[PDB]
Amino acid sequence: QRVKLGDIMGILNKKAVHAAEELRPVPGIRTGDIVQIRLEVPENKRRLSVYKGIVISRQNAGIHTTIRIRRIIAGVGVEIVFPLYSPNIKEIKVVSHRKVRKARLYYLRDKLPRLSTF
Amino acid sequence: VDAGIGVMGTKLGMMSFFEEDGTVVPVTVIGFKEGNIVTQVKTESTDGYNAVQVGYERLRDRKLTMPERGHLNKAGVIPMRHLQEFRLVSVDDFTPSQKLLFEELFKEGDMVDISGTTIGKGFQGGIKRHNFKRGLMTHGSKSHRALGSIGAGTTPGHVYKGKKMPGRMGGTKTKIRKLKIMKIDTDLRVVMIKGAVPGKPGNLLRLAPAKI
Amino acid sequence: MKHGRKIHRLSRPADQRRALLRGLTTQLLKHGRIKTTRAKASAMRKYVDKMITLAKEGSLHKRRQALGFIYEKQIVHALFAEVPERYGDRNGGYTRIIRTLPRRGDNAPMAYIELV
Amino acid sequence: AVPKKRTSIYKKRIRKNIWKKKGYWAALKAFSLAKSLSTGNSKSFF
Amino acid sequence: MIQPQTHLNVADNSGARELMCIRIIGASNRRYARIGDVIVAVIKEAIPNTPLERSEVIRAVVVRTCKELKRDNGMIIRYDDNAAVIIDQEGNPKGTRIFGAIARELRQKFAKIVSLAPEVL
RNA sequence: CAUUGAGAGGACCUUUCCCUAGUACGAGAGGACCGGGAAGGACGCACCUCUGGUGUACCAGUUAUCGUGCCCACGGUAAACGCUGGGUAGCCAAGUGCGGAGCGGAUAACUGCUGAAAGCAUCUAAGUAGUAAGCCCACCCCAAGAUGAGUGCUCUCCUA
RNA sequence: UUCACAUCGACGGGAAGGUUUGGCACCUCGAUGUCGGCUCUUCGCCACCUGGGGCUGUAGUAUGUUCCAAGGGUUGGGCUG
RNA sequence: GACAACUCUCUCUAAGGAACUCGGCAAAAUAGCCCCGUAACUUCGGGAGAAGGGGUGCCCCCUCACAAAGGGGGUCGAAGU
RNA sequence: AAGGUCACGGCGAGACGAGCCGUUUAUCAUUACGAUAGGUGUCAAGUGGAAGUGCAGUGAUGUAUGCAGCUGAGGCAUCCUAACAGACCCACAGACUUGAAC
Repeated sequence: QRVKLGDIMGILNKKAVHAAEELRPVPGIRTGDIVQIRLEVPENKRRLSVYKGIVISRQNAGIHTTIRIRRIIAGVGVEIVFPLYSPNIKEIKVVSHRKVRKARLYYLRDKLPRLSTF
Repeated sequence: VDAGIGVMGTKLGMMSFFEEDGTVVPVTVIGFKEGNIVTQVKTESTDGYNAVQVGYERLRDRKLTMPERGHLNKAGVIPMRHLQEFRLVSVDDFTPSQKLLFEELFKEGDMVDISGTTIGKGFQGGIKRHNFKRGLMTHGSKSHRALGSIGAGTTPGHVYKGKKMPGRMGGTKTKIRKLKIMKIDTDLRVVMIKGAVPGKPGNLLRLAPAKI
Repeated sequence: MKHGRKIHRLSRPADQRRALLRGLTTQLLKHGRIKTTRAKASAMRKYVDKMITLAKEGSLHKRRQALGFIYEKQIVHALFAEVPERYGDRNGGYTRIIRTLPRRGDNAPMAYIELV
Repeated sequence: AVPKKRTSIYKKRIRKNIWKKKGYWAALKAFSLAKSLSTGNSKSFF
Repeated sequence: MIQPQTHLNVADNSGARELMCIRIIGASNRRYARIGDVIVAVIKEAIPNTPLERSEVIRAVVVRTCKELKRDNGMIIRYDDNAAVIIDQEGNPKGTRIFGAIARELRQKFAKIVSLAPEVL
């Protein structure tokens, strides 16, 4: 039984992340992993979209702890952002790990795309 | 003339509410340091208009002068810093004796207006106050970013008043309008409100229902 | 506008300001009490609190960062043999900003730094 | 930029006396500092 | 963000290779063409075995862009090139096989682009 | 301290698409007025939760060289970053929210209702009704130096 | 198709405006710096659009012309100073 | 001291790339050494370093004109004059 | 005198003046105030694996200690340092005249 201070960013953000973790569990996505994203989109009836790709960054600001992902579709260069705490995703699967010496793979956009096909 | 009494609260950062439908909305978080106690009502009898005078930010008595604290102890309430009224039509039932009004009156009313001191930017130029254009950056030009022509020729002989000059941009209060309410917290004393209030986290903020 | 830019920049450019910080905190650690201006005084206050608490935990990494920051060689090794014996239990606040008369020729607000 | 005419004794004594009154305002501050510099425990002026 | 002097690659096999897009239709901003906005393209070069030659004004659809794409679901989609589909004003293109993936919001106005697409993300 | 508001500013802008409805109309071909909804464009007021630009607080890679006695590891310089790779807080938009409301008042053009000067008539000479993005008010801010200097609450004038 | 006045209106006539080219040489040459562009105004209505209406050789869509109305808007470019 | 507008000397800039403009003016980009290769035309001297493309840092070994240099291999960085 | 101003510690305020927030036995306890700035201790956060040692390698280098090491402009806690010492302005019923009741 304690009254609360003006530190409500951390407790709204903390209980938001704890509620979204209570809904679905999420293992942590470090930068450089090769992961899958299973997305729920209505009216398509397939209800499990395929998003393979390589995480480029993690702009973690509490409930927007996000994923900058990249996969070469047969045309070119698709770069999708994912909020990890959104109710629209279903599960994540850390398939591989590049073991890259960088926190921000923005060089890898405009490189040779044989090193970017998931 | 406002359509009802409002409250005032302080801004405490911004975040994103995740709606269970799947959308991501950017909300501002509102706290409440102390309850918005009605301190002084001014009716049609003893005043030319009708308004309900509330206040905010209970403090130490050293922080508050003798006319202020004498005015607040005339109502028999706590000594508090901020103090504003809302002008309201003559159907009011408000006693000035310590009406610690609770914040339930805004959730069903999914439209609210907010006023606040925007962040000041000091003496800024005409390129950002009034959204002008700059000159040519090159091609031998010399009037980069400058104010350009100011008036017409000989026949005015002066410049028109209210002409767009550089000056102090921010610092005055603004009201942004019809902002739809969202998830209140009956224990965290925190109201989500989808929008962008005027000012950084910490300032006073009028939170009063709409006037459409 | 300067909203929330909490670096305290002087009337000097960036690298010259860094050299002013390192030299003036070096000779501040040499003599203890020193005559500065007040901008230079607070600018010494942050960095010299960082250098007292840097060699508070007298490891090799702290001693090498601390030797990297301070100019003179024989003053870093006279520092970690002195700061746990003196400034233990103080837990911050290692200086004092005793002000004085302004300087003849500039009317510069002139301050005076202790170690307490 | 070049001044069209000159000022009177009027406006000049106004502006010079605003300058010297602006010099007047910064010595009761010096009287307060000279009075606090006297006998009393003040943690300044080593 | 598609300026009126950009080069967009083709996303179909209609007969062109890239295009200088000219002065978008619909959204009257015309200095920021986001997805789904038709553009008054002109052909910079083309495939010389098709009735689409040089210097030919045509209408096309911006289907990929290097600028971001704010979605309500929280995702942000962006490509690495700029792409258009040589289109007619009655819906469908005059090139059948669509190259490269597209998004899915433009299904609400251009359904034939989605139905002829290899991937809809 | 709290506001009334005389006066003054800003905002009152505009386009497709859908229902009504392929309905009135038209031999067909074509295709409504009126009343709603939705997506835009410019403009404006804000904000940094997301996406970024910068960020000389920062951290990381590396070249030449000089110091730290020397190896390691650091510091200086290569203008006011040596060149790059990213970035928190600020600032900003390309990003994010919001705005442009009124069976409120009076009118301009017009349509009228009774209706006489000429027992017919006529929107008018008496009275009066619908109605313009136009005028005013409402809308957001400043605002009693509005010398016409307002109104309300509260504090203090003691000793010889 | 009939039909001066839905719309043009020949032969002629009457005005307003001071935005073109002109006429005079009245201020200025002990100095009033022309043309175009950028920036930034503000104003007029002789209205291109938006709002309301009349008439139409206006079936509807779209008009033609005209009345009130200047609040707001009036694009990006290739050529050329 | 401070870290307003605005001028100047610099650095970077999402998306696009001359749409700016009198005019790519100015800035940005190329840049060193070796290897491959190099057209129209010609006064047969040239153009020519045309254009265009690849390697480049550092540790091993051997061939070694036994000084330059070569090939093969590994190693890091997003990026090696 | 009430209330201001200087000084003082600063600011999400600011060219300078302004404005705003502090200006300390800077709570004691049963439940919103008496943390202003710096430092410190932690938590978000940025770059991203530091030195030293061991191991593998002829060596460039990789690996374990070790989401470690620095950064900490942001949040909270903490009186450790500076908010000490002061000074000054404004005072002493608010002229004159009518009407009302007391």
